[PDB]
This record gives sequence, C-alpha cells and structure tokens, in this order.
Amino acid sequence: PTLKEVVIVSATRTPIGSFLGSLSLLPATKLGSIAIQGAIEKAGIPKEEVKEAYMGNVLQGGEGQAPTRQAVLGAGLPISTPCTTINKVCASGMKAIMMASQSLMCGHQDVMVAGGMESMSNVPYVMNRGSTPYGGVKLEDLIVKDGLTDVYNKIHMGSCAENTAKKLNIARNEQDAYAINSYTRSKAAWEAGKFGNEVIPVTVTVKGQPDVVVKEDEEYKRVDFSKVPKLKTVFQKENGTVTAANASTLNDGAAALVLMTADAAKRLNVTPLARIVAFADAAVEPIDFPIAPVYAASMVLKDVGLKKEDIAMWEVNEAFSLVVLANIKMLEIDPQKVNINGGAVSLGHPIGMSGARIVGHLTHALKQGEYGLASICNGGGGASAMLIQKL
Amino acid sequence: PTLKEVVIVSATRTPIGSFLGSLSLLPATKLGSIAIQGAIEKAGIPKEEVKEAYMGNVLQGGEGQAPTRQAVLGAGLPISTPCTTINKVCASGMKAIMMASQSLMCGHQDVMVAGGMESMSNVPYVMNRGSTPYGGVKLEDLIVKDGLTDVYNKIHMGSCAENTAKKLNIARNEQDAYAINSYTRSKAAWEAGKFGNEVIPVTVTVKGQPDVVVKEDEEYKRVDFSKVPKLKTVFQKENGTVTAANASTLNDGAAALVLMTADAAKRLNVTPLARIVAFADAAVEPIDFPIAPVYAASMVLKDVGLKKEDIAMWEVNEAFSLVVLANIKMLEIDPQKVNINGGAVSLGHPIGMSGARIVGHLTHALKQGEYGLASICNGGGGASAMLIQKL
Amino acid sequence: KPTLKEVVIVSATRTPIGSFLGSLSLLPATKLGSIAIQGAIEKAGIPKEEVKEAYMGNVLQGGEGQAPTRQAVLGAGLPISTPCTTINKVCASGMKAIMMASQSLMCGHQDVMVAGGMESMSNVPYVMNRGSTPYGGVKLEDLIVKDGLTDVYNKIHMGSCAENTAKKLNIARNEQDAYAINSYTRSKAAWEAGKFGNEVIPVTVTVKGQPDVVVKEDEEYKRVDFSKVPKLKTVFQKENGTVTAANASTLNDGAAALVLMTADAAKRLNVTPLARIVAFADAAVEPIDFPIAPVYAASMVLKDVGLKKEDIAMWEVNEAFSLVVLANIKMLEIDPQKVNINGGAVSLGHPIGMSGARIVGHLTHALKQGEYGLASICNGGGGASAMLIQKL
Amino acid sequence: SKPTLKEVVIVSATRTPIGSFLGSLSLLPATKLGSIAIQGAIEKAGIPKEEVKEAYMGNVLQGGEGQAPTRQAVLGAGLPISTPCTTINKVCASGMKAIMMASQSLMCGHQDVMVAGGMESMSNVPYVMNRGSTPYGGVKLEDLIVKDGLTDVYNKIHMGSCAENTAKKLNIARNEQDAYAINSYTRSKAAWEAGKFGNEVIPVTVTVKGQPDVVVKEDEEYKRVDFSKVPKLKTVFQKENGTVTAANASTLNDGAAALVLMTADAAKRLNVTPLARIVAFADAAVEPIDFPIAPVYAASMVLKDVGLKKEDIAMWEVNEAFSLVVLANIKMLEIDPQKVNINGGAVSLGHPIGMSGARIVGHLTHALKQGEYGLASICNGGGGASAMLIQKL
Ligand SMILES: [Cl-]
Ligand SMILES: [Cl-]
Ligand SMILES: [Cl-]
Ligand SMILES: [Cl-]
Repeated sequence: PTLKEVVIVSATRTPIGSFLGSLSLLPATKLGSIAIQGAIEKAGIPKEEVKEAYMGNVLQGGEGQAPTRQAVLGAGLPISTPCTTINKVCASGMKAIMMASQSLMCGHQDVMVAGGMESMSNVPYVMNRGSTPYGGVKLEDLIVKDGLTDVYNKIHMGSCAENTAKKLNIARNEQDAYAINSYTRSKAAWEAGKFGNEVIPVTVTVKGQPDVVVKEDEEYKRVDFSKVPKLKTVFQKENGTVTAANASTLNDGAAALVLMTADAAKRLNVTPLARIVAFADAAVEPIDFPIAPVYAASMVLKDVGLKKEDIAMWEVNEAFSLVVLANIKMLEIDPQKVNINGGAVSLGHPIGMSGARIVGHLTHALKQGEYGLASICNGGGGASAMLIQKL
Repeated sequence: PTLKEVVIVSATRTPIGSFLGSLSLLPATKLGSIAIQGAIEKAGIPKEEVKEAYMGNVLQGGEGQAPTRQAVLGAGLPISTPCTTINKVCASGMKAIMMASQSLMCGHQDVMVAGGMESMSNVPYVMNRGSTPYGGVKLEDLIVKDGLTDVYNKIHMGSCAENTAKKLNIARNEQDAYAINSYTRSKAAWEAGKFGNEVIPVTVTVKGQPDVVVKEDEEYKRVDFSKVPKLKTVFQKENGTVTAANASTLNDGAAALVLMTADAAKRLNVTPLARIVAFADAAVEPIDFPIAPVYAASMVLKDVGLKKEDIAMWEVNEAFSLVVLANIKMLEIDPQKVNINGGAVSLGHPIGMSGARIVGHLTHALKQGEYGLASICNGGGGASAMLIQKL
Repeated sequence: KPTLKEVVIVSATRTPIGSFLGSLSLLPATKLGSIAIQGAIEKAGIPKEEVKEAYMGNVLQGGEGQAPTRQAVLGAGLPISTPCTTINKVCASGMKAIMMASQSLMCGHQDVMVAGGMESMSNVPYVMNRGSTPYGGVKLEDLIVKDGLTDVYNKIHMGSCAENTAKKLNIARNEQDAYAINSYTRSKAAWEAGKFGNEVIPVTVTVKGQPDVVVKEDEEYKRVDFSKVPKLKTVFQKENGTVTAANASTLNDGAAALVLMTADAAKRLNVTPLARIVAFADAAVEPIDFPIAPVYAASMVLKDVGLKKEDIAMWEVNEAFSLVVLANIKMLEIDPQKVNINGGAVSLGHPIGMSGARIVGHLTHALKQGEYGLASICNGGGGASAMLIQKL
Repeated sequence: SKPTLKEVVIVSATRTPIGSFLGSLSLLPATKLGSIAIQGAIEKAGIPKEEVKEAYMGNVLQGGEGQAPTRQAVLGAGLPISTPCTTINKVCASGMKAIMMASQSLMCGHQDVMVAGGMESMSNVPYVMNRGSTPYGGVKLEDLIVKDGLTDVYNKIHMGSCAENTAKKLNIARNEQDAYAINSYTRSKAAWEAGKFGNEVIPVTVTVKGQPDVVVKEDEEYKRVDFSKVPKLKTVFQKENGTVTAANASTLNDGAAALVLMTADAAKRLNVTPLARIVAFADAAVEPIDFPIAPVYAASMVLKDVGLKKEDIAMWEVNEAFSLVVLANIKMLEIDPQKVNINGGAVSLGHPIGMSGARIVGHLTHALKQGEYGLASICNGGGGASAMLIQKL
C-alpha cells in the first residue's frame, strides 16, 4: 500500500485575546470547541465524517481530564471520536497537523481535525506535594516554569534569544524595526478584511452583563510606536536587545484544520484549499532554538527538491522578532515574503495554537499553485516546518 | 512509496514505585531517561541511531518545559533528536508507540524511541490565577482534577466503573476475586524471574545517604487478602463494588521501546523481538470507558482477519478489576490467557506509562510466532489497542 | 478605696474609614495607625517626645509583621524609647486599649499615652496549616472569617448569633432596616454638616505614575441604595431571617488614636483637655448572646459612678449590626434620638480593631461642656466594653 | 502626688511542660495549653473558678487560632462565661506584660482577682497568602513564625542577626556564648532531676485515638543537646565572624503559663496564703536592632523606681532569648552570674514566645526564699523589654 495524499479542506481560528483580556473567561478547551466547530462548518461536511482529533496544548495543568476530548465533544463531534493532546511546546499546533497527516498517509483514517489551543490567562500556579518547608515557599507560575524557562540553561526563552542576537549581531534597533513592521502588517491586514474566511467571532456571555462580541485579534491595537525604543531590555541587563515589545506576548486562542485524504475529498464532493506536500522536525542546542527553524525549513525544501525562491510566502513564527530576523539572514530570503500579514509579536502567541494558526493562514492567503512554507521554533531547541501548495 | 513494516527491537522499564514510595524522589522525566537509556542498551545500537522520540505523560504540570526532551537529553541522546510529549490520558504510553509506528510506516524516520513516563508522587496542587475569593482559596490536586475525574459526569473514574458493574452485572465478590488473582500472578511472576529482561534496576542516590537500588515492583506486596472483602467501597458508599484493593493504585514508573522499520533493523543487524501487526483507537460515551477496549480490540482483530482464539496472550490494562471482567465478559475470552503475569491492580498504574509497559511485557512473554493483544482504556471514554506477533 | 490620678483626653483623631478593597486598601493597618497617631499628637499640640507609651487595638494581626503597635508608633516618628503593646479584645480592642492606657495613667505609671485601634481588613491574608498537604487538596481559610467573624463555640458567623437575639427580643427585619436607613441618613447629614472637621484627617494615597487620591471622608455611607434595602435577602439565615448585608456592618479599613494624659500633665504641658475619663467596665455573657453584653457593661459603669441612664446626653453603642443597637435601646429603655446621633458602623463601616476607639473619640468631639457620654461595644466571644466620659 | 494603690500578690503560678517544635505538645493548640495552665493555677491557688474576675494572656502569633484566643483558653478551663478576656501582644515580652497590665487593674481596685499569663503553639503557626490578584511569575506563601515572630521589620533581618550586632559591640565571643548555653542545659537537667519544678509544672496527657496515651511531664528541649557538637556548629545568622548558633540560641517551642493574681485584701478574704508580692515593673525600648540591651534599662528603671541596688536582688531571670542576651545583661549590670537563670532558661528549656515572660516570673515565685527579691527581665522584637520585681512572702 502506497502513501495517501493529504489535503487541507478548511482552516479556522478564534481571534487571539490578550493576557487576562477579551477571551480570558473561556477555558482553552472551549476556544478549542469554537475553532473545531467552525472548521467543520466551513469544510461543509457532516461532522460524523471526522474520524479522530489531535490538538496541541502546552500548558495542560488544571484544564481537567483529556483536554482534546473536551474540545471535541464540546464542538458536538461524535463520542466515537478518539482524541490525543500534543505537546511539542511552541511547535504543538503544527506537530498536531503533521501527526494527523501521517495517520491519513497510512490510511488509518480518511478525515481528521488537527490544531492547537491555549489559554494562558487560565494557566495556574503550583504547590509541590509534600510537607511545607519551614520559612515559606513560592508557588510557581506554570507559564514561567513549564512554558518559558529553558530547563538546561535555567533562563527565560528571552535570555536564550540574546545568545543568538549576539552571535548573529542582530541589534536592538533591528528587532524593534521588525516588531513595528509586524504591528503595521497586522493592522493593515485586519483593515483590508484579510481574515474574513479565517477568523470566526466569539460571543462572551456573562450573567447579568451584556454580551461582548470578540471579532478581531486584540493584541495588535496595544502598541505605541513612540514607546517601542524606550522599553528596557528585560531578559539581560547588560548589552540586551530583547524587549516586551519586540518579543511575542502571552495570549489566548485556538485554531483547527479539517484534513482529508484526496480520495475522501473526492467522495465527499469537497474542493480542498491546499495540499500538504512535506514536513520536518529539526533540533539544535536548547539555547539556540531561534535557529532550528532554518534547519527544519531546509530539510523540507531539500526533501521536495524546491529552491527557497520557489516559496511564495513564509510563515516563520514570531516567538521573538529576533527569531524571524535570524531566519531571514540565514536563509537569505526576501523579507517582503515573510509574515506578510503580521505574526505572533503583534497578534500574540497562545503557544499551543500558533503553529496551527500559521499553517491555516497560508491556506487562505496563498494564490492557486503557490507554495507556502511555515516554520516554528520550540522550547528545548526544536522546530517544526511544513510545506503546502494552494489548489 | 509503500508503507514500511515496523518491529519492536527492545522494550525496557523501571520498576513501578508506590505513591510516595521507593521512586518518589525521581521526577517522571528522570525515570524516562532511565527507561530510554536501558532500551537503547538492550537494543545494542548507538544512541545516535535514534531519530525521534515520543513519550506518553498525562500529568505534565510542574515537570518543566518539554518533558520528553528532558527525558531524551537526560539519557544522553543527541541534541538533534526531536521530541513530542503525548497525552491520551491512561492510553498515553500505547498511543505514543502507535504514532511513532505511523511515522516509521511513512518512511519519515527509520528508528524511534516511544513509551511513557509518570511520577504521580510528584504531581503538584494548583491555585487558580486571579483574585482570591472572599472566604477562602481552594488548592486542587492535579491527580484528582486532571487525572481521575470525568469532565462530563463530574465523578471519579471509580464511579464510572460502578456504572459498568451495574450494567454488566459484575459484583463486588467477582472484582475482589479478580484482584486477588492479579496479586497472586504478579507475585508468582516476580518469583519466577519473569521480568529479568524487561525491568532494569534504579539506583536512588541521596546526598549523605547510602545508595538504594530499587530492583522490583513495589505495589504487589502491599495487600492483605483477608482484608480485601472487608474494605469499604470508597467510590459508592451504598451497594458499591469498587475498593482501594480491587482498583489500581497511584504509582511512579517509565517504559520505553526502540522501534525500527524492517529495513533499519536489517541495516543495523539487530534481532527484532516482535512485529507490530495492527493498532486502533475506539471511543464510547465517557462514563462507559471500561468497555472501550472491547471495541478497540475487535477493530484490530477485524483489520487483520484474526479471531479472538488466535490470540495467545491478552494484556487488558487493569485500571480496575471491573474493567478486565467487563472485557472478558463481552469478548468471551479465556481468563487464563488474560494478564497472565499480573497487572495494574497489583503492579500499580503510573498512568502515562502503563500503555507502554503492557506492550513491552507482551514482547518479552510471547513465544515465537504467537500473537499478543494489548488494550488500554482511558479517561473520556477512549481505548487504544495493539496487536503484535513475536518473532 | 484607691486614690488615683485623674485621666483626660486631650485629642482624638482618626483616618476616614475605607471600604473593603476600597480607597485605603493599599495602606497596611500599621500605616493607618501611624497616620492617626501623628494626627492625634498634632491636634494635641504637644511634643512627640512627651508620649511615653502606646497601646493599639488590632484584631487581625497575621501577616502585619513583628509588633504592629511598634510599627505604627515608629512610623509616626515617635521616639525609639516608646514602649508599645498591641491589644486584642476582638471588636472591643480599640476601647479596651484606651481603658488599659487609663489604668496605667491612674496608677501613676505613665503621665501621657497614645491609645487607639487600627485594622486593614482589605489586607488580612489567607492561611494554610503547617504540615503535609492532604491528598485531594485543601481550602486555605480566610482569616477575616476564621479569626474575625466566626464564633468558636457555636461554629457560626456573628450575624447568625445576632439572629438568635432578634428571635428572643422580637426584633423584626423591618425595624432593623429602619434602623439601618436611619444610620445612613445620620452619617450623611453629619458629614454634610461638617461634624467631623476636627476628628477626621485626610489621607493621600500615592501610586508611582498615577495621580494622587486624597481620601477626605468615610467611603461606606455613600454605598447604599435605600430602594434595595427592603428587597435584600437575609444572608446569615434564609429561614425566618432578619439580618442583611445592608443592615449589618461591613468590612473596612481605618485607624483611630487618642492622646491621653493625667490632669497634672495637661497643666504642665499647657494644653486644654477635651474630656475626662470617668469609668469603664467589661462584661461577658454566653458567646452567642454578644449583642446584649453592652447592656450589662453600660449598667455596670452607671452603677459604679452612681448615675442614671437619663443623665447620659449621648450614647455610642457600636453598630456591629442594627440588631445590636435596637437590642440595647430596648433593654436599657433609652431615648433613640440620643443614640448614635451622627451615624455608626452600619453606615460608616467597621474596621474591627478601630471602632471602639472611634466611638470614644466621637463622643469627645460631639459632647457639649459638662455633658456625659457613654460608649459601648460588643465583641466576639460574648463580651463588651463600656466607657463613661464627661466633656470639659 | 503619687496615687495610693492596692497591694498585688501572686497566689499561684503554674505552667505546662514546654514542648519542642513539632514535638510532644504539637497536637495541642495554644488556647488548649492556655486552658491547661489556667485550670492548673486556679486549682493550685485553692480558690473557686468563679472568683477569677478577668483574664489577660500573652500570645504573639494569633493567626488561625480562631476568635478571641484568651476567651477560648478561659472558657476551655471551665471559667464562667461572665469572665472578660484580652489577648496581649508585646512580642517576646507578652507573658510578662500581661501580668503587669493585670497588676495595674488590681492596683486601681478595678478587679480583686485576675489570671494573667501567656501561651504559644509555634508548631501550629500557619503560613499566609496575601489577599488580592495573584502576581505574574509566582505567589509567595510566608511563614508567620518568620514574618511576624522573628524578623525585625526595620532592619529586615532575623532576631539572631540583630543579636550579632550586640555580640560585636560588647565583644561577646562564640565560646563564651557556648559556655553559657552548656551552663543553661546543665542547670536545666540539674533542676529537673532535683524535682525543682514539682509545684511549678503540671503534666499533660496527650490523647490520640487508636494510640496509647502519652503523658508529657517534663520540659522536652533540654535533653536535645550534644555538648561535643556545640563548638562545631555553623553560625547560622551571619556569614562573616558569627557567634550565634542553633545551640546557643533559644528554639521554637510550645507552652503556656498562668498566674493567679489578687489584691492583698482578696487573699485575706479568700483565706489564701500569698506566694509573692508584686513590687514594681517597667518597660524600656531602644533601637530595634539593639533589643538585647533593652532589658538592662528596664531592670535599672525598676531598681531606681523602688530605690533598690542591684546587690539587693537574690535571683535574676533574664530571658535566654539568646545566650548572647544574658551575657550582655550580666556584662552591663555587673551582677553575679551565679544569681542569673539558676534553674535553666529559654536556651535549654525552649521559648514559646508569648509564654516565656510569664514562665520566668512564675519561676521566681517558686524559687525565691522568704523575704528575698527576684528581678525578671525579657527583651522583645522591636527593641523593647519588660521588667518585674517581686518579693517572696
Ligand atoms: Cl524538540
Ligand atoms: Cl479518546
Ligand atoms: Cl470578653
Ligand atoms: Cl516595645
């Protein structure tokens, strides 16, 4: 038996909300249900056709049992749908799509949903099990402990990024310029209505209060260009370059894609949006995560036999402005082709979701026949990358 | 390309420690490193041959960033090794093996490590982010909140088991007899030396203390048969059937398998233990998880045209004695062929590890040519199953 | 019969009372204490160095740091040579502090003292027991509830104890709601008439990179809706209840301080005293019956001095609940127009450690020359303190 | 003119044994220890419980003890519901300050019989979490023993680190401190084996369901020492040139003490034999870091007030908060060391902080010979001290 061709038939997401902001009352799983239900509606298929689901989700503590199952059932999918929650840190939402593609390729399923979800607003604090130490204890923040601290270096991802800024000589000003570029591209894309088929509105209902309709990304509107160059370099007191403005923020959101075999799409009279061509994972020293996406992207190109020039648009996840700039520089790519409609620095970074968002964005933004390449670094020194072609 | 055949080359585990017991000082990821290093040693290959790693791990809160990456780097595997942490609740350890097999089948990697790890001793308590409510703050136990509570029904796994005991007419005395049988078989297998190849010893080292070598599963010795029928039914005080003795326990442990394509096994000239024949996931109504493994096992049998009678050895994970009895009753299989060397009720149940342990046990215990079938229920109403044939 | 030094009040100052998590909530109890103590010494027109010792009531001390009264005193800029003691008689603390200070003065053991009370209920923490966390989790308890508001013996809230007295004395919901509205009315009128001009000192709340807030009046009395009062549900007892969130006192932040001295010291220091402290007493009853303890304490003071209830121009009976005040009016058979005339805790709020000091200070300012004032305050556990003063 | 005051006498002084931290009495809350000592004292006094008019108890760490700690102790000892109660906090001086303030009420003729003492269960002191929004990056759970009991607010350092400052200034070395400490343990054991606390201390039965009853009848802390280890121990409060150690400092402990106090007139009316007369007392305060010297000034104040000389004092109880403190006091007052802390103190017996001030007064009451003067003094966090002079009757 030969490997089956895999197609993206729909790709949908919630808006991204700011930390403790517009979507902070919704658990990650509920955002997941919203995205999954939206993606299935858009695919125009009976929901019973979806055979199995994988969702990325990095910070699972306190979400209750089986987060992906919660998202799936909450979306109204059948109780017969098996569910697995995926954690490759920042790459989780992309790795979910990759693993689901592998199942489809094997003929183990013909239709799946894959994506990612995160509610950083609802990530809790932890207290160790045991006896309390004389003198007190600090209950640790799981965003910091599980999401953002490199285990081996015992420093923030932001501090790890400083290493790359040093080695590649990427200055504060260049990072700030990228960050401003991202906010500008985000606003322009929202104003041009570019997320109209991608984002679905979320109604937040509180008892006794009026409904709030969240219809666009919250983060990009919280910028002051005049203040960008004034911020302190918080991850390194001496010779620092990374700031709160030129790094991604803490956010809430979910994205989901409907994936099928080519045969399943034919059977169901569905016109797919894009073909999944290839994907790869790469890993380097934990401190050097910003550069892993370079290797992952090169693997994919070399596997398919494409040149970098053959890629119409790049989605290189904006964990930090530093990451994108390292990637542009090492790969020598046209910066007008990279994160064209904004990215994590200005739209925000719900870590388990972003890897799925960037792939769904390519699916909508590419023109017929064009190749898009999405890549995303992750805590621990990893990256995932994926090549798709618009149909 | 054509789908590649997958073989199990090695299968190794730590002993299983009791809650707050012999292994409680070691993090899940450390147990992971131990199992991973041991499986590579038993496989007789350079660590550098391992291309990618998947580990099941249900309760990831407070383990630090990227648990699987920590296990892999802590075992001395190359920094180039991509890692993904898998959460299908209790089925996590088996699902990791299944997904790794799918990547190998696709020709996306040729050698992987897959397994599961859990340190329930070290799972923390959580406090919600936000304002402290007037009148008190609740610190929830992640074991209870994420591990053991069904989301939809708002009851413990043990109460879901009671539901199945009612519907299938499985009485307290029947569950108690099964549990006693499990304890008996575990002790017999340990005394017969049946885990000599499967289990590797763990050395627990404490500053200014003598070393402690943990060489055997701890839990099976923790029973009093005379008290078994006198114990209170903790999940249902009136007309109950499930007890602390006839349920599985909370435990610490890790297991890891080295998987290869048939081509890689030949290239490297290793002696494969077993071929992976088929695997499947099924899901039912959440409260009914005890029966999900029946459907999952039936799926794998049907997939490859085998009948229940063709199976020499069944590993039906003993989440509760109730579960195994429900499976035997529905499948109508010979109890003498089920969990022959004990299982989770007497050996313990580190949830993210168990699905891998039972596959690994089949790999060592099956005789040449024999088929073994492993199935494992999971929170949310799911199950995974795998069929292997001993080489 | 002992011959004792005559004790006088030379000043009585307080911060405004802030609402729970409200205007004064960024300020620790000890800081509010410093503000009131400094204000009191300022109004007394004496050197800080003249204050020899300080006692401050403070019910909920957990997490405030070592020696709360010492913090308040040194925080006001008083000499490092000033001995300090923090007093806890629950809700009576602010009064008991004045009483115990008076006793020292009477003995000739000191000639000038500061006495009062402080509480920041906004900043009262939660606790977790020492030891090993039980499998399955734990509820960290709220100290306001555990130490402040729960009767140990009956294992119920103060408000539920009050329901007991409402039953026994036939003090219905409507009468209590009427008393409540009356307190809010009187509080507003007094504030609008400028009746706290010399008693209250404003506090400036400063937050880096924010405008300053000058808190110059009590925050709580403006937080009522008279239309909602009779519609509120009875929180401490659903079945046949009378006590509500509106007719009970609230959780609050504030501090009060008095300069006390011997009559001799006042003369030496050429300051004119406001009032003479005549007598005071403590009484106790069954813990559940705390609302009636102030009746017995007041009667003890009258009997001791040989006065009649009719001789008192002005009564301050702490408004812990509207019920408590009505229960006192009923049993004592006194004229309601002479009781809590410029409002009280039901509308002004109840920072538990300070209220007993506040009400003595208010009598001091409001009484006319030669008039007698009687202040009484119930406390958790079944107790009450009372004090008789005479204006000079 | 000086007021004419009632004479105040100590009629009984009774305490629980002192338990080590998380040791023998750690299952009992402070208030129950309070009840045990209060009932003890009244029984020993030989009066009806209804004769006690009012109660003051010292108690420094009141968090989580429930409403009105003193009221709990009092009602728990079976005293009438008519008995008013006040909980006193002058940190380490609380147990003595309670007796002092009760004495003032008696002097004024405001009461004729009172119970005064102190109680502390440091084993049961909880941790705290602040009310409000959980701050990004972590939430601290503070130990109230550290935060409220042992940390100087102003200097933001442990009491033992403040103690180092005086060791420095007065040149009191490690070995002298250690010498004192061993001296305390020695006196403690001697006194206990001689049966010297036969009337002072009452035994406590600890009942755990399923378990055999435990009878705690002697102080726990003094047996927990190794004299050979003493000189070896690390100086835990200061990195450079330290002198204070876990062994020459007092420990965290649990205990209560209560005294029955009355006017001379009430003792006659009740036909009881008074034990001692309360002569004078004082409080002093210095710079917060300098709390080890504050008892010097407090004692001097008392002697000066009564016109006595240091040489007139038969027996000194200078609370052994730290070995350093007793030494500083001996040095500055120039008194006979053989007259100081004769039967042990807080370094060997332990230091339940709200209790110790009452314990040491109770101890002079039992130890002094007819007509002798005893002086008890006690430092407290914040830079204070209380002192009391008594004469045996
Ligand atoms: Cl990785
Ligand atoms: Cl599932
Ligand atoms: Cl009382
Ligand atoms: Cl002081």
